[PDB]
Order: sequence, then structure tokens, then C-alpha cells
Amino acid sequence: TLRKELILSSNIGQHDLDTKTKQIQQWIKKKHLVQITIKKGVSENEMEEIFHQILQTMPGIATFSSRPQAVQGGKALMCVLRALSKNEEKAYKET
Amino acid sequence: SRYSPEFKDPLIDKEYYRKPVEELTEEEKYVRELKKTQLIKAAPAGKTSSVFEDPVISKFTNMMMIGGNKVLARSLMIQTLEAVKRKQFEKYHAASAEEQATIERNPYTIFHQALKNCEPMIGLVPILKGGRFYQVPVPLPDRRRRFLAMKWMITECRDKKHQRTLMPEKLSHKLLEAFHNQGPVIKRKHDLHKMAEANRALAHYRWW
Amino acid sequence: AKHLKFIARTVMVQEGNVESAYRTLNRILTMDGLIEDIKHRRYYEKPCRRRQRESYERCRRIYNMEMARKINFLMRKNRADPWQGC
Amino acid sequence: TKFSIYPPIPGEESSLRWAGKKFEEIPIAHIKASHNNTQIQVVSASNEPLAFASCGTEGFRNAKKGTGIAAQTAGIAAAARAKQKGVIHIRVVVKGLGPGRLSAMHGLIMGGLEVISITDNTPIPHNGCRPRKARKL
Amino acid sequence: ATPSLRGRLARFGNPRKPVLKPNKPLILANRVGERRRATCITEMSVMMACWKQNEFRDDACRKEIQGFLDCAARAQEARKMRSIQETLLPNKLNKLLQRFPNKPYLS
RNA sequence: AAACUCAGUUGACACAAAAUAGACUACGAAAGUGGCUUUAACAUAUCUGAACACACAAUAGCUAAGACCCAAACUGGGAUUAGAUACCCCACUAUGCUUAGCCCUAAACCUCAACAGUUAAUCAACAAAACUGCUCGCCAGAACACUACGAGCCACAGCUUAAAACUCAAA
RNA sequence: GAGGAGACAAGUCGUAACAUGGUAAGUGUACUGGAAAGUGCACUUGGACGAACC
Ligand SMILES: [Mg+2]
Ligand SMILES: [Mg+2]
Ligand SMILES: [Mg+2]
Ligand SMILES: [Mg+2]
Ligand SMILES: [Mg+2]
Ligand SMILES: [Mg+2]
Ligand SMILES: [Mg+2]
Ligand SMILES: [Mg+2]
Ligand SMILES: [Mg+2]
Ligand SMILES: [Mg+2]
Ligand SMILES: [Mg+2]
Ligand SMILES: [Mg+2]
Repeated sequence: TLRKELILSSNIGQHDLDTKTKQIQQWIKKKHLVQITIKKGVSENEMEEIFHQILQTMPGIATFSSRPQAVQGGKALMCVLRALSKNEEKAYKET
Repeated sequence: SRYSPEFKDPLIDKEYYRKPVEELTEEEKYVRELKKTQLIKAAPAGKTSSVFEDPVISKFTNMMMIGGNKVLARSLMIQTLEAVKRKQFEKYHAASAEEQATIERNPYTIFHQALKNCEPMIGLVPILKGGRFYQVPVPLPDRRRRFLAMKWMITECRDKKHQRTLMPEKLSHKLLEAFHNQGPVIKRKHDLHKMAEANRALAHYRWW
Repeated sequence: AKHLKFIARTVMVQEGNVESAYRTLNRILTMDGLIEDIKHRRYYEKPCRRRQRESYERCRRIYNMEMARKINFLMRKNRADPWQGC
Repeated sequence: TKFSIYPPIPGEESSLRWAGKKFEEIPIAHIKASHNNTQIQVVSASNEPLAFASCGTEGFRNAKKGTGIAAQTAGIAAAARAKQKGVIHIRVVVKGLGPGRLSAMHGLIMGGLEVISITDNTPIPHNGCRPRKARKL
Repeated sequence: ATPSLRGRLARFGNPRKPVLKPNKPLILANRVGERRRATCITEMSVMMACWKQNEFRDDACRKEIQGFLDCAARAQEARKMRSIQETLLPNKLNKLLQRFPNKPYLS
């Protein structure tokens, strides 16, 4: 399992966010562990909304290997996305 | 340095000055005549003409010194020598005449030979080719070899594994082991040699 | 391949000094340009780069030969100053 | 006769001999000093294989193979095998400017075998095939 | 003999395309370039192989160890002698060229 | 690391490319041309003369049929990286090769037009010294703009010719 | 409706160019890529190769 790390900003543009979301989707398809960190360009809730927005584009593809956590003295948020297992994907399909 | 560059270190050796004049080559006579008109540094308070003076033991005492406690360092050195001599005498008395011929009782010889056995022939130095440093093997000059042997002895004696064991006894035991080619100091020398051999392939990284 | 073996690029060691034999062989290859040719043929040197390198080497050789000629010409004038003081 | 660096010519009547054998009958120690691996195969005067030794076969791996030390090890192993298989003097033919080029000969001698001739057979095309493109680092 | 420079550079009165394209002018400078800057590894290899096959017991490797030490001392001595020998020199040659400078202009 | 279980010697074997010579400076209008042999063959006894026509024009590229050792856009895999749609490693295709047509572009630059002449009284700078006569081609602030429109063309994401508006005091 | 250019004009993702700009740069062309751009083939120096021998 290869770990791909990304660093984003709270005030990231929508176009750049889309580009990085496409890259993250490619990583998930490749079955890598995507460690996304978000820094202040803002509130922690608003920053975590970015993680939620990113994962929205992967409804039955990606999930949170590790949930959002405040790191770097609370300055940054961090999370780890992973591809859904076979069993999780089957459960999603059944749902 | 309070001594001007014109000052030369003194040569404290009775035989050198008592050497017959006829035995002096032209260069030696020139050297003496030149020294007749050269400023000389005052003799340091460490070395004298005493026939019992030993530079190696003096340097070992200096290395063992902590915070300018020359008295204590000399005390530890003499206690170590006395302990070594006592242990060798005990072995000599308790041993049969067949091996008494080989049993050594001279503590100074024992110390010299122990340090010589501890001396490492090859060391590891960082050498850089292209922008990366690697622990390349390299010969160690004589000064570095002697210093490494002495420092390994002192550090191994100073280790905390030996608890409530005074430095005299610790150092005497380690010196005897080194003399007989055993003990942690010789083990460290062998570890250095083993690492050098393991990195033998990097010898060419040296440029000098 | 279709030639006889052990005639081309073969040197005979004298008294067993393979180091001397290899030095002689290396001098032969270098003077004939085989070492440089192999080093350059390791990777494909595109024709423009080859032409530029050849031109640069020609200019370097011209300059070095002229400078060596000048040095050898003036070397005699390295004598002791005959009119020292005045 | 005086020593001449040129090898004796086959068919020509020559007084040179090594272990009672002519030059054309001496075994040949083919060395191949690739960029990162040195191979050494000692064959007879009739291309009958006798010994083989390579940096890779000597336990060296990855970059360690392309070093003079590995080449010496391979040369010593090949020399030992050839010695036990009945080889004293050899004509050395090396094709490659790798790091093991000369270290292979040094090891091949330190292993006992004597060298009578050193041959360079590095394949130098008169162009022909196109090599791979240059590297930009 | 120096290679000919007649009709080599792109100049007026040179119908042929240039043969040479020197980045710097082909005019001798009044100075020459500065002098541009392991040892005894076989004895080391012998000593280390003996150590490897003997368990690093120097007592029975004494001969190889003494050879290695003597060779290292000789290496240092060679460094010293080479340094003193190195010390025609570029400085003297530049002095000579200054005495006889290249005059690419008129006077 | 991935990749192949292929690797060494020897012998047979190209529709690919053409060490050394070449430190030569030649041939051709330019593009180009440096393995060998042969055949054919290198216009003009006065110069200049195409957006106004004819013939060419490297590499890339298109169409159809062959060759395929090696190299190799793209693609795939390894590695690096925050990422690496790159640089580094491996595999392989179009493509480079031959034939018949297209395509008509290059930092196609020696950025220095052809012809004739001079070296004398120099010449912004640099570059490859300064000029004279004659002829054709071209240029007239930058950007818009190797652009839009129009036109021509085997070109259909193209090439050639090629503006204006808005903007600025610069470039 | 949409495109193109220019300007006003503060941001987002990179750091492509200027130093050998960290893979020298660029021309033609082909494919590819948020994006500057990457790569192949040929070409240019509007780069250098340190300018006696080492
Ligand atoms: Mg005409
Ligand atoms: Mg025309
Ligand atoms: Mg064409
Ligand atoms: Mg193909
Ligand atoms: Mg051209
Ligand atoms: Mg164009
Ligand atoms: Mg157009
Ligand atoms: Mg149109
Ligand atoms: Mg950059
Ligand atoms: Mg660059
Ligand atoms: Mg390019
Ligand atoms: Mg690419």
C-alpha cells in the first residue's frame, strides 16, 4: 500500500479542488492510502466541510480510513481516505 | 600563546646532552650550535628527566583527568599499576615454575602491550564523492591509533556496567584482559575491523 | 567476426607485468580513439550535438596547439635577468 | 629473438611456448566488464568451457556488482576453477569498459593463473545499430 | 602543424558555410589555465581477507598487517614528496606570457 | 525497484546504419551530402530579375503496400515527489527504413541578398572591419497577430498571403 | 448565447522562463497533460564545456 499525501488550503479555488479531487479518485482506484491535510489559507467545521465535499465525489468508491483530526496545533486538519473493501462495496451495492 | 613563535619546546633528555661531541654528525653539531642561540619554552610541569617517567602513562593520566584533577588522575594511575603488579605477583606465586617463566610481572610492559593490542589498524572516516559522505575504510596514523586505544580503554572503564567497582580495579582488570587479548576493548577493536571489512567495497571512494 | 582472432588489439605481456601490458593496450586504444568512441557511443549523440562537439574540439585543438607553440617559443626567455638592477 | 608486443601469428613457425604449448593452444579467459557486472569465462583453445565467474554469481548484488572489488572476487573464483581444471597460462580477451575491466585481470592473476596476452575485443560498431537516447538528469 | 583557419569561420568573402563556430574568439589569451587537481588498496584487501578467514585475530595476520601499515606510511610520505615536488608552473608561464603578451590590436 | 531467466564462448546470418580517414573543408541552388563499384551527371561566355509562374525544399506528418535489428512520441509497469500527467529504469506501438503519391514547414540562421570594386580618408555598442556602384526583395512604435475575414492549395485540428477595432507610452 | 484580444485588477494550483533557473533554452512538427508545459525526430546558439601537457 502506497501512501499519497496532499496538502490543501482553506481558500483553495474550485478548479484546483476539482483537479486534486480527480487525482484523489485516480489514487483510490489505484488502491492507495490518500492522506489529505488542510491548512488555514476559517473554522475547523468549515475546513472539514472540504473533506466532506471531496468524499461526496466518491459515494461508493472511497471512505475514511482515518477520520478528520486536528493536527499541527489545531492549525491543520488531517484525514486518510481508502478504497472501499470488497465487502463494503457489496454492502453499498445492496443498500 | 604567551610564547612568541621564536620559542622552541625544550628537549629534556640527559643522554642527548651527555652524548660525546665526537659522535655528532655535522648536522647534529649544527643543530646544537643553533640551539645555543634559540629561546626555549620553560619545561612543562608534567615531564622531567626522571628515569621512571613514561610518556604513555603520562598521556593516559591526562586523558583520565577530569576537570584539572591531576592529583586524582595520577592516584588512579598508580593504584591501577599497583593492582596489576599485585595480581601478577599473586598469579606468579600461585603458578607452577613451568609457566612462571612466561608470567609477566612488569606493570608498565603489561600496560604498553595492552594498549598496543587495543590499537586499531584501520578506521572508518566519512569520505565524499559527488556530494554524499560514506564511512569509507582508511588507515589510521600512529597518533590516531594510540589515541583510539587509550580512549577506548578509558571509556570502557568509565562505563556504568561496573557498579561499586573502583576505577583502579576496573582498569587493572581490563588491562590484563587486553594483555591476554580478550575483553570488551579488544572486542570493540574487532567490531571496528569487522565493519571496515564489511564496507571494504567502498575503499575506492577514498581519494587520498 | 569474420577476421582472425588474437591479432587485433592484442598485446603480449613482458616478464609477467600485466599492469604494464594493460597500460600499453590502454595507450593504444586511447591513441586510436577507441575509448572515446565507446564512451560516446554508449548513448546516441544526435547529429547536431555531434557537429557542435566536433567544432568545439577543433577550436580547442587549434587554440591549444597555438598556445603550446607560443609557450615553446618563449620558453627560452625564461633565463636569468641579464640586466638586473638596471 | 627479441620480445615483441605483437602476438605470434598462427601458422608462422615460432619458438615461443608456454607450458610446452603454442600460443594458439593456450586457453582463453574471456572477460566482459559490463557497466554494472563483470563476467569471466575461461574456455580452451577449442572453445570448450572450463570455468565461469561473475560479480553477480559471487554474491554481490545491485550496485556492488559494478565495482573493482567484485571484479577481483570474480577473477579469483574463475582463476581457482581454471587452475583446478588444468589451466596455467591464459590469453585474456576483455570486451567492455566497465569498472571490472582491469580488476578482473588482477583477480584472475591473484587466483594463480598467469596471463600471456591481453586482448581488447570491445564491440565497436562502425555505426550500424542506433544506441539509446541520452540521459538528462 | 596547427589546423588551418583559412576559410573556416563565417566571414565576408567566405562563400562556403562556416566550418568552425567558436563561442569565444580564437585569440590567444595572455594567461594559461590553472593546474587542475584511493591509495594502496591491494595490501588493504590482503589484510582484510586474512582477517575474514582468521576471525580478525591479528596475531596470525601480523605480516599482512605490517605490510598494510608500512604501505599507508609510504602513502603519506608519497603525498608529502608529491606536494613538495609540485611546489612549467602556471604562475611562471603567466609571467612569461605577460612579458610577451598577445597584441590583437594595433599600436 | 520493476523486467527477463536467461547469460558466456563459438559458427551461420539484414530491405538497419555507414568507426578510423576527417587535425580534410570538398560537392550541391538551398534542403542536404562522409561504406564500396559501376553507369548517367554537376544549366548560362553579361550581370539583376518572382505573392507574378515553373522545379526543389531537412525533420515531423498523411495515404496504400512491404521491412523491422535497434531507437522510439503515445501507452503500460517500477521508482522519486506534497503531487510528478516530468526528469530516472523497463516493455512496446506509431514513427525513423523501401516503393508511389501527398504535405510544403524549420533558430530552412553563416539571422550578414545577387553582381562589380576599394582599403582610402575607420567606426553608436556588440557581432563576423569599414565602405562604394548597381539591381531586386523587404521594413516604417508595441501588442492584438505565425490572429479573424477573404482567396489559393491532394492540404480538412493544415499551410501561404494577412488586417482592423479596443489598449499603452512605451516596446 | 458563446468565443478571442486588451486593460482594470486581488486571489487559487503549480514554478515553465531569466543563473548550467535546479532536466540549457528555443524553431518546425506529432502525441500527451488542470496548468504552466513533457516527450520523440531534425535543426539553431540567441549556452557552456573551464581553453599547453596534465
Ligand atoms: Mg539571373
Ligand atoms: Mg524567389
Ligand atoms: Mg519536405
Ligand atoms: Mg515499429
Ligand atoms: Mg540548416
Ligand atoms: Mg509556422
Ligand atoms: Mg492561419
Ligand atoms: Mg480562412
Ligand atoms: Mg524552473
Ligand atoms: Mg531548464
Ligand atoms: Mg526541446
Ligand atoms: Mg509524457
